[PDB]
Amino acid sequence: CKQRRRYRGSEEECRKYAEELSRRTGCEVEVECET
Repeated sequence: CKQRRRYRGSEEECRKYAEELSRRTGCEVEVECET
């Protein structure tokens, strides 16, 4: 389970979204950061 999402917001918010998702789910998630 290595999935990915495209998220819009601040760089930090994108990084926070990534870390939260990755620790929340026992898997690997990748995020893309748009603004």
